[PDB]
Amino acid sequence: ALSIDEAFRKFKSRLELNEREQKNASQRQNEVRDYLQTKFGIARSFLTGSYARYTKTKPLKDIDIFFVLKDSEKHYHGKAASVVLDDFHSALVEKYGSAAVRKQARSINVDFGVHIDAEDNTDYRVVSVDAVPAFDTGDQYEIPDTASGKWIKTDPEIHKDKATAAHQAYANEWKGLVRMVKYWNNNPKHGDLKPVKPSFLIEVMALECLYGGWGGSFDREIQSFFATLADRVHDEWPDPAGLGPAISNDMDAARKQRAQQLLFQASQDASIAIDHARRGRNIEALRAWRALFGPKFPLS
Repeated sequence: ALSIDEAFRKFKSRLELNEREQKNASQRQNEVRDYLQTKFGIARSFLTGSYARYTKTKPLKDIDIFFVLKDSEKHYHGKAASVVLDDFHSALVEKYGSAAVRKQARSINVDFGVHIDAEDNTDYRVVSVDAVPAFDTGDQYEIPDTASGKWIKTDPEIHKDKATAAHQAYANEWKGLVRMVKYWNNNPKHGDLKPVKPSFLIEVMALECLYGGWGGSFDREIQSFFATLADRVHDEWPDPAGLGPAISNDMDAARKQRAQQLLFQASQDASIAIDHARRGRNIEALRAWRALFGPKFPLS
C-alpha cells in the first residue's frame, strides 16, 4: 500500500515539469512569436512568470510570454494601455479565432483548445499562453495595464531571485509546496472562482508564510501552510519588487472572507487526513487528501 509520504512524493513528481512539457512551451512560444512578428515589430520574446520560476502548477495554463517591441513600435508606449492590447487581441483573433482569444488587464490569453482530462492530463501540452506586449526600458520592462490605463514597470528577475532564495532556505521544498497549494486553489470543486486571487498571491504569501525550514513530512507541512495562509490572507501583501500595487488588492473584503474560510477548511480537511494516518487508517487518509486536492493526488 501507499504510505502518506510516498503518496506526496508521487504527487510532487506529478507537479514537476517534464521534458515533453518544456518542449511544448517552447514550441507554443515560437508559434505565437513567429505569427506576431509578421504583424508587429517584435525584437524577441521570453517565457516568464511562475512558469520560469518553477512555481506553476499542472495543467500548465496562462504561461506568460513577454513580447519585446522594437523601436519602430515605440508609439504604443505613448498611447493608452488598451491600444496595444486591442491591436494584439485583433491580430491573435485572426489566427486563433474569437473563442480562443481573451483580453485581460495586462495581456491577451490565447487558448490552444487542448483536451484536459478528469485527472488534469493534457498529453504534456500547455493549455494557454498570456501574450504580454513589453518595452525593455533598460534595467526593467514596461507593460500595458488597463486598470491604470497606462504602462507600468515590472522586473521579473526580482520575483525569480526571491523564489530561489526562499526555496534554498526551505531545503529545496518551497516551490513544490507552492505548486501543491496552487493545485488545490485550482480545484473545480471550489466553483468557477478560485479561493485565492490572483494565483501569484499564494507565492507572494509563501515567501513569509513558509518559514523556518522543511519539517520533513508533507502532510503536517501542508496542514500548517493552509492554517497560516488562512490566518494571514487579510494582511497587506505588497509587491515584493516594490514596483506596483499590493498583490492582495484584487479581492474585495467579501472575496477575502471566502478565501480565509476555504483556506481554513483546507486546514481542517488536512487535519482530518493526518488523524486518519496517525491512527493506522491509511486508505482513509489518502481518500481525504484526494478529496482535498483532486485526482492528481494518488490513491496507489
